[PDB]
Amino acid sequence: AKGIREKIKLVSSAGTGHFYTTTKNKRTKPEKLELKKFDPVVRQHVIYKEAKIK
Amino acid sequence: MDKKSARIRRATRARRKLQELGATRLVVHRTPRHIYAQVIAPNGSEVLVAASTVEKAIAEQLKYTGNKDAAAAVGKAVAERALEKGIKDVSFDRSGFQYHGRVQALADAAREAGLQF
Amino acid sequence: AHKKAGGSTRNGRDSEAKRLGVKRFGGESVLAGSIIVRQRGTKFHAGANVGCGRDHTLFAKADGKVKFEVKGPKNRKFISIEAE
Amino acid sequence: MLQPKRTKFRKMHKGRNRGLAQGTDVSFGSFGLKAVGRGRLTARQIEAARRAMTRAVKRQGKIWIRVFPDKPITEKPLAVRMGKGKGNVEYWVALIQPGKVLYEMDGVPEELAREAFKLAAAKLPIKTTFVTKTVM
Amino acid sequence: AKLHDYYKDEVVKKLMTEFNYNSVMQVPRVEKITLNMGVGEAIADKKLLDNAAADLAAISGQKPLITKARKSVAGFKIRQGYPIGCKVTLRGERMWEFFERLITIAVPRIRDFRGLSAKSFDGRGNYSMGVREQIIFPEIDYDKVDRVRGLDITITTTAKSDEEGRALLAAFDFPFRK
RNA sequence: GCCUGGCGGCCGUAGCGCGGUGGUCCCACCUGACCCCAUGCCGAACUCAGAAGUGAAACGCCGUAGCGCCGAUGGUAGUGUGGGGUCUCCCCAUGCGAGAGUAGGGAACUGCCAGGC
RNA sequence: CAACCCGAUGCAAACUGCGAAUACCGGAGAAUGUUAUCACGGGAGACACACGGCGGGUGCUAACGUCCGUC
RNA sequence: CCUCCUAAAGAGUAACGGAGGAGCACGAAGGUUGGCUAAUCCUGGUCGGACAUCAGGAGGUUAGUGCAAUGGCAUAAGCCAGCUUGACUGCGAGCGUGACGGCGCGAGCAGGUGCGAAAGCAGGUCAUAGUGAUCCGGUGGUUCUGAAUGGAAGGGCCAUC
Ligand SMILES: [Mg+2]
Ligand SMILES: [Mg+2]
Ligand SMILES: [Mg+2]
Ligand SMILES: [Mg+2]
Ligand SMILES: [Mg+2]
Ligand SMILES: [Mg+2]
Ligand SMILES: [Mg+2]
Ligand SMILES: [Mg+2]
Repeated sequence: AKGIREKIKLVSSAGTGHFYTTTKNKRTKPEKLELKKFDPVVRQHVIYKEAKIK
Repeated sequence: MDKKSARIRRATRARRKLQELGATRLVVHRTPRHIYAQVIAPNGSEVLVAASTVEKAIAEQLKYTGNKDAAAAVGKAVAERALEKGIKDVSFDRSGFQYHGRVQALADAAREAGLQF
Repeated sequence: AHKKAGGSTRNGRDSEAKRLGVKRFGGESVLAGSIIVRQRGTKFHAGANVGCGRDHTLFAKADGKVKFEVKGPKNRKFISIEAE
Repeated sequence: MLQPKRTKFRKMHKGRNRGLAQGTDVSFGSFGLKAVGRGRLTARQIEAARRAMTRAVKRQGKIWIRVFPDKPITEKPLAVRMGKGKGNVEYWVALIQPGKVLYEMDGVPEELAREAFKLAAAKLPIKTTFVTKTVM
Repeated sequence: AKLHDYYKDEVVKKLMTEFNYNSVMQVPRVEKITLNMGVGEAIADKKLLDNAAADLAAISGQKPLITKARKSVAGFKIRQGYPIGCKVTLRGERMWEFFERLITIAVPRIRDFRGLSAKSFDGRGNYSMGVREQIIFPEIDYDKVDRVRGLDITITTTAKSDEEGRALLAAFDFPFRK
């Protein structure tokens, strides 16, 4: 589980707004890159590059 | 087609009868020569209809030559205007197989002054 | 972490399966009909299957919602009591 | 046919208790050994029943006895009772009152098969419908 | 074009009389062919033999399929996923092409030639060709061959039955032995 | 009313098999292909423009009980209540009463609308 | 010398192309029973049960055995 | 904790009863749209001599489901590709299941999304295991509070470890 090798936790984040949204990922599998949409405090979606940006 | 099978996505939407129920369809047909159409209440009232090529209309054999967006369109026009009642009631035209060209010209031929989506 | 010993003495602590909501009740947007748990759409159930099949609820309020997929997928139509 | 209490090929479970009811059969060959009186063959019996069904006359004639086991048992040594149950090694076929033995060959069989009945677990008449209109 | 005409023009009517039906539709037609090479490298299918389709491609003039694999674990070290094929089929006009380019050009390419296998009809009509190598259908610089794992090819036809066939193929086929 | 097309009700007394059969009204196969559109290869499928040809396949009909299927009546198995033997099984009063098998049935029947006489 | 397919015969808690009794669920109806029903609140005790019948695991269809169900 | 039998055809019910699985995985293995259907054998086919890609035929859950077992699956949830981020935020009619803590199902509503011509589908995976209450704290957000007052520390609230 909490093996520093397999699945970890993805804090994730958005671009200006101070949101959160969390999920899981890996390590060996291609990483050091991420970004989806998700809905912030309010309004539109967009950005949410989270940690590990392209 | 239907020969080799029926067990294909072709029936997936035809079961619009559930939930949508009242949702009426157009069916539309291919058959190289004609196109057909007809509109009936879902399943609760097949006792409804529209019109295919309906030969008699202006002349006797529905004097029309072609089958492209030209003939295909009118192929619908009749069901459309003749079924003025049903339009706002939101029908639906069911691809049957594919939504391109012939059936497109047939479907869109209705979208103009008819079937409010 | 050895709790391995077969013995074959081991439960499941089963739940939810039950055929609750038997027959055509007075109605209500109650569950009635669940079996395998998951479930999705359903609406005024009509009891379906195949070959034999096709239960006939006939009575409900306006949206039973229940039956997953092991028992007559979806349902509802025009049936209420007088009409729908 | 044979018994060797040949295992049902292998394992696939080995439990269940017991329970008997009513017989379910007629005939196949010529002479028969109706069961009657509930019980259960020790399986090892079928071996004894057959081993005795041929002493004077050669293996001549088609002996076909038709009842098939499938019924592990299991017992316990001189121990308490952890209620598990060790191996089976017994195999007691369920026999309510069917009736099965066949001696495809013209003859007196009665005094022949009864020569092996005492080996059986309980009483069992003979009866032999050489043929068939009993049941369509 | 080339040969497809020999059909109606001097091939249909032979069958219309011999065997003797009444419909120029029931006249035995030629569906397609489908070539395809086979044996792939259990392990080596990569650079080795990817130029294997390069040949079957232009040999037909289309785009190979290279195919895949439907076999799991048991004895052959492959796990249902590798290419190891070619396929390539022709039913179009280009089908008669490869025909007018078989019977005429190189049906007779090997020193061990003598005709076509009499007894190789699929049981209901079609015939599976084979042969092992060489190009037989030159259109290469020819100073590069890597004995590219042969050719199968199996002309599919609407032939009703085994013997019902033969007489069909046996009507342009200048090569077939005797 | 005869036949054909879409769309349903019913889902095997509606299916499978085998045999015969219908034609440019339909349907089909079919003619053709630079495309709109399509092939992890192919106009095979989908797609589109439509001579000529044929009902060969498909399809729909109709015949035919080889194979499915439907199936009583009676008997049997079980079983609720009430009792009685008796070893774990069984009996009787009583009410429900199968599965299998048997006679027989059987080659579906129907509705909305559109096109040929 | 034998899997595989055809005919004839069995077996199954973890087989089912069939299928009861029946218990349970909801709907009306007459009659009967000093609301027997439900809710909220004061006081509880009570969680060692034993035997007999029926259905069963176990155990040997052993046990004034043992563990469930039900009366 | 999850699956099946026991478990007497509604739930449920035991034993140191008979068999197994979990303490995950997945930028896709999710969403949608469009499309496609097994396994196995027979006859043929070069590189075969049991099975390799091809051709037709018999081709009928006997296939495949990410991992147990049960149930389910062709409208496929099984398989492939394009486009994407609904693995959304705020609520929720009414239900199921629990002594309780709690757990599960959920149409519909509001804001903004993706896929589709469109009806429409999407609030993570075919469903059922993959889990840890409280306290003490850590990190970010907010003028909720802040002991004379203005701040601040600290406390709350929301998100999360
Ligand atoms: Mg206690
Ligand atoms: Mg106690
Ligand atoms: Mg007790
Ligand atoms: Mg006691
Ligand atoms: Mg139960
Ligand atoms: Mg019960
Ligand atoms: Mg071979
Ligand atoms: Mg799953």
